[PDB]
Amino acid sequence: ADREKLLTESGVYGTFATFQMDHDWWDLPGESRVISVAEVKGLVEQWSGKILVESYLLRGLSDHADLMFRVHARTLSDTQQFLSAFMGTRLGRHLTSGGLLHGVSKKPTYVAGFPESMKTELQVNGESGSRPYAIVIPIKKDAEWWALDQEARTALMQEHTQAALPYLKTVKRKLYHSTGLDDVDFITYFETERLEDFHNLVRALQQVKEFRHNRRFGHPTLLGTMSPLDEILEKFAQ
Amino acid sequence: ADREKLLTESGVYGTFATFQMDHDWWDLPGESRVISVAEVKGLVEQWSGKILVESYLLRGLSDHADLMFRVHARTLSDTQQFLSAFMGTRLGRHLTSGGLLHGVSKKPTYVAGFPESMKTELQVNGESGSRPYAIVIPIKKDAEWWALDQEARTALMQEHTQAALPYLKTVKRKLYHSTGLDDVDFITYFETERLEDFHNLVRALQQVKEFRHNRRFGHPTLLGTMSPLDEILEKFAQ
Amino acid sequence: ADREKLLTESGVYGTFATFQMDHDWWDLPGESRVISVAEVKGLVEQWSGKILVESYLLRGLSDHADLMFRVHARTLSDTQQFLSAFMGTRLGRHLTSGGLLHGVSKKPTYVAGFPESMKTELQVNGESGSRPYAIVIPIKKDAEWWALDQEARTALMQEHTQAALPYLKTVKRKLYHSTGLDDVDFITYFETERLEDFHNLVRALQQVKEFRHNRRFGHPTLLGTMSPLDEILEKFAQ
Amino acid sequence: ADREKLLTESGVYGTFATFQMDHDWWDLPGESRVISVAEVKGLVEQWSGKILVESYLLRGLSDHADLMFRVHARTLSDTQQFLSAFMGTRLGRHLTSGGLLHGVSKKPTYVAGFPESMKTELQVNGESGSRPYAIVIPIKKDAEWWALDQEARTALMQEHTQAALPYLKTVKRKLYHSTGLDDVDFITYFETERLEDFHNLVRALQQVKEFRHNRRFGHPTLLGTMSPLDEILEKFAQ
Amino acid sequence: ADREKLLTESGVYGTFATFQMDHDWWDLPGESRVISVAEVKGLVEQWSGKILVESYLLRGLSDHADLMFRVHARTLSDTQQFLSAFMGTRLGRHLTSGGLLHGVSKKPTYVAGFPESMKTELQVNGESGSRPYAIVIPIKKDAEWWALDQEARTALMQEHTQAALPYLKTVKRKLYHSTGLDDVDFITYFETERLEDFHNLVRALQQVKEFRHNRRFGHPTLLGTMSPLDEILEKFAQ
Ligand code: HEM
Ligand code: HEM
Ligand code: HEM
Ligand code: HEM
Ligand code: HEM
Repeated sequence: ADREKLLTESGVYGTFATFQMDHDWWDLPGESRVISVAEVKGLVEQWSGKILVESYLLRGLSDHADLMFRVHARTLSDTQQFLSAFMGTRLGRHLTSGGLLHGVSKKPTYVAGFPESMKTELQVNGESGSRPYAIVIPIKKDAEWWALDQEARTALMQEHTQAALPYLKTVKRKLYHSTGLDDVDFITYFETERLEDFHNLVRALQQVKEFRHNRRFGHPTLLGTMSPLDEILEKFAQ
Repeated sequence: ADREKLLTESGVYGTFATFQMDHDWWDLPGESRVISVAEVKGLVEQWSGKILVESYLLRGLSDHADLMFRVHARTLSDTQQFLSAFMGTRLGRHLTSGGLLHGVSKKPTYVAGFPESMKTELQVNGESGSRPYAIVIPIKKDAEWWALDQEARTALMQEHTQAALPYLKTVKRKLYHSTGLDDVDFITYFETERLEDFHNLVRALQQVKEFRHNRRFGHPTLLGTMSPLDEILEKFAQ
Repeated sequence: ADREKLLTESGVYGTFATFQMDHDWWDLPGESRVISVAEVKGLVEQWSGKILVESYLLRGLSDHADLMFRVHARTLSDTQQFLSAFMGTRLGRHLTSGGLLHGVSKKPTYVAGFPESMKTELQVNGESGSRPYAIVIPIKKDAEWWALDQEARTALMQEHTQAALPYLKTVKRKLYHSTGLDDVDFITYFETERLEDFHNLVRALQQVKEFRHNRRFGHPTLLGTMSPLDEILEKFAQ
Repeated sequence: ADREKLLTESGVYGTFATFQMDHDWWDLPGESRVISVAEVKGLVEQWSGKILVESYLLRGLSDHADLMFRVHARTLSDTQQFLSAFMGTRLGRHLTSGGLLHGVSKKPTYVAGFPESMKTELQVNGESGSRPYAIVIPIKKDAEWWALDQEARTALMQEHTQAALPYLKTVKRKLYHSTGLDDVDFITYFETERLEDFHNLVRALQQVKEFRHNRRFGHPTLLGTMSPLDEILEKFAQ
Repeated sequence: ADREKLLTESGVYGTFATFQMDHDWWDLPGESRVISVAEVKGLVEQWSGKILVESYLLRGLSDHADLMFRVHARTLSDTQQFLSAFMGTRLGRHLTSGGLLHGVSKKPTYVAGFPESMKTELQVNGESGSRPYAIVIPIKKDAEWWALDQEARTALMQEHTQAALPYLKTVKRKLYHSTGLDDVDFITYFETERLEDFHNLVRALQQVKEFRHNRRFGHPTLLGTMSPLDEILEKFAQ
């Protein structure tokens, strides 16, 4: 349930941290790597009262990335301490850290201005499914977007939502407000069992006016498989 | 056969994975390099039930790139597992990635709106020919393209096709729909025995209105020769 | 006293130097790394008086960065000599640079044209807070900005200031004039205990007309926590 | 002798392959490096029946580049095999590729439409000179260029030529048609004993209408000295 | 005299070569590094007849840059051979390049069109100053600039000059014409004892109409201290 809180409540920080494993890790004996894995598992357990850590295998799906953590915390200083500790582990010392993005959860700004049927439909957000694919797309809006007033942006966001309606059940969505914490305005996060549905969702959105106000979209677009930390780290241990 | 199903059927994922051999590979004794080559060959055979792996010599034709795999799979999870295993082999650990792109095969979007005679012409796609050149060109369309309605895009794609007609036999083509899986919209893939024919094809298409709408075209443009994997890997065993 | 002077007076150079520890550092014997950390602490101590060095933990908050120095000096030569001496330490030898930016403090250009009530409220600048978050955002203005006359720019800066007013207490600010010393026009620096306040501040400023004139905004946006240097370097001697 | 043919006939591929030497090359004993230089010279001699290889010293004139080959071949397959063999030599194993561009020679497209006097003038193409400077400028045209009718492009290319006329004797020129083989449309190649004349030529062309149609010009602009291969390789055997 | 002629005469090539020292240079024993640094001074003296070499400490002022040479020669082949010879010293063997730019000195294009008073003012160029700061800014003009007639460009350059007149004494300047020798049109070089003056000069020039014709300005903007070589060399021997 407290996990559920971190994943759904407003005012929670989400951090996305990507890493590559060094060649000399694999040039290491599996026995020492099995110990290294236990160390990391230990550290995550240690931090489990303060933060939520979820793990994703990017190796073979995202260029120049092997591992991603999605970390939820009420204070970014907690996230900093965990990540710093993680990077100083025996395993962490052989990771080449890559990307790092942060954003905060907020109560919706526009939904209140939508038609009742659309507000009702928006109650649906993903479905049951084990070990889904996950996608992360950072976005920066253009200056023209911010110059628009709230009514105009509400209209454009209604169009966005309208195009997305066929994907409410098949794609789980989460939005993080990132401006000022790194070089992007939003971090978008998705889970799906059906990548072709996600692909179709993005194509649908490409047609809407709001999608013309993206100064930057992706770079990187991170694609991975969601799974237990143990299961991923085990692959790294063999 | 099932090879052909994977190469022709809709709903199949194609993955393009580029690699460059690190120089420290060459410090390994030749005998050790011989054994490492053998290991990759067996991994590929182990995966021969689930996925199709084809290999291309980029060395000496594409900057900063030695090897490309084109992998077809019904589930990207399988491609992930194969590439992660490959990257973990001793040969694999001495490769750096030069790119990783994915897309899905789809039934055509525009062809049904084409004249009936054009639909018939598109039944031809390449001809028999051993060890052709292969070219891969990633493409990202501009926002203006997606803003156009279906009728407009159909007419633009009819013009594209019209310009391409002389090349239907001499250049084999395949299109992958990539949006949402990486930072491009399409991966285009070609085979040809005559590069000057491919050059002339691209020149013909540069004139059509659909061309201005290519926000990104190439970067990289990958040029290689299609080859059995053993002959590529032999070079690194010398 | 003299520290407070360096931090508030005009004609003072502020330099922002970012560093990341290389891996092969962690291959050096433990007590070897304990001793190398001692060198840096004495080096920073020596240069006191001449220059002011403040340290920030970027590890786990900024991508590819562990440490940032903010250095204040009346003579940029002095900063050069310190940084070069720092980079030459055994610890320094294992660091890669993730950025180097300079700017000078100046008496305000526009404030004299603001309403008296605004001049008065700008007397507030942050509040007492230990170990705050720190954010650094480099900014390059477009050519159209410099083409505007002083009256036009004054109005735009009044609008900027108006949007920022709610945040005067909770966000400390400092501006550095950078044009000609590197590839940006300004370095902006902020401290806060409340990151969502800083986020909301930047969102407020995105709407003002002055914003569209930022040709470059961030790249990198640096986020860290203010810390004594010994606590940062400690992490590398584990 | 067929050398003259490869350098002048249509349908021939020119390839520009740039390399930078690893720093660890210098840790090798001089004796080892002497042997490795013989291996490269002999490889070029072995290939001299099939392809033409010319060598250029870029060290000290082009950033991040020591050596360039210009290779002419009837098929790129032969060039691929040569360059792959070259990269497999003892010396080649220590080189990092800094560029690889290909294009074909073609009979002129526009010259037939020029005045008779211009046609006659164009028969002059450089003059005798030992060890000239060489410059390679890759060029990509904008979409607007390809949208222009042939008559319009002819007029633009006549203006280009008109501006270049003063330089026919002091600057040798060669054009390669590259579209589809890499990320550029043209590779331009020049030889001159007088770099100020080449500078002044490019300045003359910057004013012509055809200039604005360059989406990309240079990046890199390669500057080198043409030299016997043995003289370039001697530097590395020191 | 000979020095002064190279620094003042037309038709002289100026080369700007930037270098960054490898990390593993410090893994080397102190005495090994002591000998290494000794042979560089003798090389410069060897070349004292043909070329002028001046040295600048970039370490701690310019990102990813330790040393710059400004080299003047009447033949760029000479500079090549010096820099090639330099990069093949035990010290040079450990240098990675961070930039290489060339340009030629020319008699002014526009000054003859200025008012006689402005012509007289331009006779002033800086003042004798020991160990000044040095700044290097590469510039590329847009196509629109080259499309303007001579009369129009003269007016724009008079405006440039007018804005710069207050800085004639405190900022020394030199202009190199670079087009065709690398990817920029101009190299600008400045010496000053007073960085805030230089900063203020660039600010004045940002306002003039000629400024919005700079397609590229900086990237990199190099900042350094002009220094005897021994003073830079010494730091690498610690
Ligand atoms: C079924 C899937 C989706 C649904 C139902 C959906 C719906 C919404 C809704 C209702 C909002 C407004 C939230 C608010 O009021 O504060 C929103 C914001 C946003 N969405 Fe989506 N979306 C989906 C998929 C996507 C995708 C695939 C992207 C891009 C990859 C995306 C990008 C964004 C961005 C950048 C914002 C923030 C815009 C702003 O607040 O200024 N969405 N979305
Ligand atoms: C014989 C050569 C070619 C033929 C016959 C051809 C034909 C076609 C056809 C019929 C379509 C529409 C598919 C649909 O309805 O979904 C298409 C799409 C496409 N073609 Fe080609 N093409 C050829 C060569 C090329 C080349 C050389 C390129 C670029 C290097 C290219 C780029 C594309 C792209 C990016 C699309 C997707 C456009 C979109 O759906 O928005 N094609 N092509
Ligand atoms: C409490 C928050 C802030 C206040 C009170 C504030 C106020 C001001 C004032 C009064 C000036 C004009 C200084 C002068 O007259 O020379 C100024 C300049 C500037 N501010 Fe802010 N600002 C705040 C936050 C921010 C933020 C968050 C950013 C961007 C990340 C920013 C960017 C700038 C820049 C680039 C300038 C220089 C503009 C120019 O001189 O052309 N400010 N600010
Ligand atoms: C003595 C010097 C030069 C002469 C006589 C010259 C002449 C020509 C001629 C006659 C053509 C047309 C060939 C054809 O009909 O197919 C051409 C093409 C071209 N030239 Fe030059 N040129 C010179 C220098 C340059 C320079 C310095 C550059 C750029 C660095 C350049 C860039 C190009 C390009 C990109 C084309 C191909 C344009 C196209 O076919 O669309 N040329 N030149
Ligand atoms: C006291 C300082 C300066 C003075 C007196 C000055 C004056 C001049 C003059 C008279 C010319 C014309 C040369 C000719 O006729 O060929 C010129 C050209 C040029 N100046 Fe400056 N300048 C100063 C500072 C700067 C600065 C700070 C920059 C840029 C960072 C700069 C950039 C240039 C450029 C790029 C040109 C060549 C423009 C062209 O010929 O198209 N100058 N400058």
